[PDB]
Amino acid sequence: LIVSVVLVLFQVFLRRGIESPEQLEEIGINVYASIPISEWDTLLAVGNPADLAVEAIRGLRTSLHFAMMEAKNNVLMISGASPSAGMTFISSNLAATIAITGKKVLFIDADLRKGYAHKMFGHKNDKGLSEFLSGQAAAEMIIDKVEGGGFDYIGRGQIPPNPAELLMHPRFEQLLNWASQNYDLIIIDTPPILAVTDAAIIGRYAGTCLLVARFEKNTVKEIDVSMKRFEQSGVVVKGCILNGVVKKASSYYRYGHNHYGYSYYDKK
Amino acid sequence: IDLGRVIGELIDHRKLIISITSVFTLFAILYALLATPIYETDALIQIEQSAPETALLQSRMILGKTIDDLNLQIQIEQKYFPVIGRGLARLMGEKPGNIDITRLYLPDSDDISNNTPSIILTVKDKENYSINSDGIQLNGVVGTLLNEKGISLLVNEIDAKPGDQFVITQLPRLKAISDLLKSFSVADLGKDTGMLTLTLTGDNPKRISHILDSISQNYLAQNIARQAAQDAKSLEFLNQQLPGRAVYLQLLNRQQELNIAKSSAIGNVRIIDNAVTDPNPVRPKKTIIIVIGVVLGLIVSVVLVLFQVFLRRGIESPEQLEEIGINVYASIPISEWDTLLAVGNPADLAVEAIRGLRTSLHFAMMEAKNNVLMISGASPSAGMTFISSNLAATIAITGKKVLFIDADLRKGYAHKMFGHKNDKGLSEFLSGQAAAEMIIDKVEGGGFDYIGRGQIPPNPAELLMHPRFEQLLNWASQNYDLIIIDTPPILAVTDAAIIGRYAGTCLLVARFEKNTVKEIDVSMKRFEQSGVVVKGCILNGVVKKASSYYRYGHNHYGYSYYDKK
Amino acid sequence: LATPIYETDALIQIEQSAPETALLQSRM
Ligand SMILES: Nc1ncnc2c1ncn2[C@@H]1O[C@H](COP(=O)(O)OP(=O)(O)O)[C@@H](O)[C@H]1O
Ligand SMILES: Nc1ncnc2c1ncn2[C@@H]1O[C@H](COP(=O)(O)OP(=O)(O)O)[C@@H](O)[C@H]1O
Ligand SMILES: [Mg+2]
Ligand SMILES: [Mg+2]
Repeated sequence: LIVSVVLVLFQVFLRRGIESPEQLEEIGINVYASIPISEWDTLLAVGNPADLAVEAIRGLRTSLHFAMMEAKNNVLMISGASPSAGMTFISSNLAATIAITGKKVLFIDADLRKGYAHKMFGHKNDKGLSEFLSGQAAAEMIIDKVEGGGFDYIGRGQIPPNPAELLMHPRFEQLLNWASQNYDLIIIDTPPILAVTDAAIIGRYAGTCLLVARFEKNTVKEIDVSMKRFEQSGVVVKGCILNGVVKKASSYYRYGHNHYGYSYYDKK
Repeated sequence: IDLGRVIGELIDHRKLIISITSVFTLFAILYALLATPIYETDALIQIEQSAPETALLQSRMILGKTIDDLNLQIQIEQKYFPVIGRGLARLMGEKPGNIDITRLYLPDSDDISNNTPSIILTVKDKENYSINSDGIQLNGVVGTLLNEKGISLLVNEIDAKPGDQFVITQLPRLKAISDLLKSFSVADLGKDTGMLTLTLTGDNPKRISHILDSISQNYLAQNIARQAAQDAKSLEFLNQQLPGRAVYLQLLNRQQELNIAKSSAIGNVRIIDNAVTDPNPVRPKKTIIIVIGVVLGLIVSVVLVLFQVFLRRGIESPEQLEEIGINVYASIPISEWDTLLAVGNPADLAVEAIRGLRTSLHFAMMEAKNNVLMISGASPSAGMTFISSNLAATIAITGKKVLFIDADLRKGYAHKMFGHKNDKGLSEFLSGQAAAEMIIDKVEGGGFDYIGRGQIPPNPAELLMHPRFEQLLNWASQNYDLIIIDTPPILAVTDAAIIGRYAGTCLLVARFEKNTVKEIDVSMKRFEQSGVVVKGCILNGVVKKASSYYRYGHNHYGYSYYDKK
Repeated sequence: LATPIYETDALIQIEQSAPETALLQSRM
């Protein structure tokens, strides 16, 4: 018992990751949603629409409809601090929950380094975003439809040797200006900002930018460093999305709320 | 400081801690294995008191009788040249050679200090041997005694292998007694009983049992004699007093009564147990030695880490610079990979951090007077030339015309890093012996032009004050989209404060652990005092550290993001 | 799994008993 207690006592005093959205909001970071871990190449919003994580993404969809108004354009960039924080999970599922509301959504996989959205949607891998930015593809040949989705998507294409320099091409702003007229919302999936600078280049042409914070993997200072690295490059991050929340009794006692969410269905 | 801080410091210094602890444990293990094992023999003595018998046992009278019986003044030691040769020879399974000497008379130098004469016996075979005291070689054979050169020696039963040497010392009788008395102890074990526990320690397990048996038997023979000594002295004077006749017969009755009393007077000492040696050595205690080696090595590793933590003053995170109000535009990690890093390894983690600086500058260099960017720093070898030359390479691939001016007229080596026609650099232009068109050169694997420093001038700070330098920048500011000027450090020389007058943007490069926060604050205020506004700082040479992750939330190193193929 | 270790005892009547203790534990 005393060994179990000192190990628990160490892990408690040593952990630095986020424990609740309150930690982010103490710094002045708007948390627009807290997405729980979905215990359930599929789209969660399509495979299990009644999932508890999809219900939390719908709450993000309605929170964005109020936050994305008064924006320059209908382009929403979703980035984050660290890789595997849930930027592709959230942006692709957020696009699926906004597509069922009857809106025309375009999901651009601007992760020209490790983007796999084409594998997640079913792909004609040729003529992605890379082939367009390098000039060897037209804007009409790169848009593809998600089968069980409801929104179009642009894959990353072949991994270029200069991903950050391709995104600086004036073609990228031409694609967004063209797509901003044929779609009600453009969601851009990007690499993490503390890894590469691609999101700071893309965030110049996005009217709204949201960061995805992983629940225990990311730190509050890690998300603050990310928001200030965007602002230093002229990108205004609207807020944050806490992802991967798990039910914890420590949050219920430290704060009043564990921020996990309730299940609400008629069991039949 | 808290738990996370100290644990991060222990994780960072884990190599130092492990190395120091392993060195201490290695020394402890080498001592525990190479130290000569010291055994202990014990015997049991019963007293019919025992407090005066203890002081009698440890007396030079009793102990001196043992030295004479066993010839303990003939010290023989196996010859091993190092202080560890004996221990390692025991580990190699080599049985220690022993020679039995029954007669030894050295020439007895008895000089100022060396009261213990010594010789060296080198075994030649099972029968004969050699002797060399001070170079005088003498051949001896087992059996036949040797009386030559004033050296008497009788060696019996050489039990060793040929080639082995032995140091044969003839130590004085008191030194032999003092050595025995030091290892010989007496106890009572009941504090009331007539039981005496005689213990004796030594490196030879068989010898110390023979010595403790001799001490017991000598004290046994001696003790019986002692009680008779009162009646023996009476008997001694009676024999001297043996010469009326009736009294002579009365003396004869006393004559035999003293003979019987002395003979039958054996008492007060019984030896319950004879000396046997405990085969397990009592010293060295290997477990307590190795355990102390671990614990001592850990507390030494901890205090050294505790000192280096409280003594270090360098920058640990960009947060330290931003607490003072210094904008940190990038944190460049150490590139573990005369080459340009942005060209040799474009996918490097440090080049990815410089690209983040390229985009941060595109937003910071707007609203500036001109397109000239000066990059300076506090201390030399902080990364000003590494960052400015690689920043120019990452801005050149974006299709911009970049000019890299190596305005380090003192120790500039950019021409060596780019491939050089070393003639006609910036010095030759400032001194008037070169045109602006003849000094610009193209970086081969680059994409930007560069102006080398040229020949090192005797007046570098006075050349930069020439109006030609502003003419070059005004000319280059029309033919290039960006001019990057590499400069010497400001806390070394004043060249950067002269150049910074004509640069629209100035950035300082801070080395990660080498520079201090006050060192960078002193640099920014030395620029402002000369009319140069430093836009911000670039932290260079960041390394992954767990202490930063616990002290601050972020280690500021950055993530690797590539598809592994 | 540890081997069980038993204990036997006896009672001795002595007509002192401090020198008798060291005599019992002697190698003789
Ligand atoms: N809230 C969540 N619930 C369940 N699975 C998640 C959640 N967030 C992420 N994941 C999963 O963890 C992985 C990481 O998501 P990903 O979009 O690839 O991260 P990022 O783009 O930020 O690097 C994905 O396979 C995703 O399905
Ligand atoms: N972040 C870094 N990663 C790897 N090497 C570096 C880094 N910064 C500097 N160096 C190397 O350390 C040396 C010092 O760089 P340098 O430009 O000569 O310093 P300065 O001009 O400030 O005196 C160079 O050889 C450089 O290649
Ligand atoms: Mg992604
Ligand atoms: Mg330099």
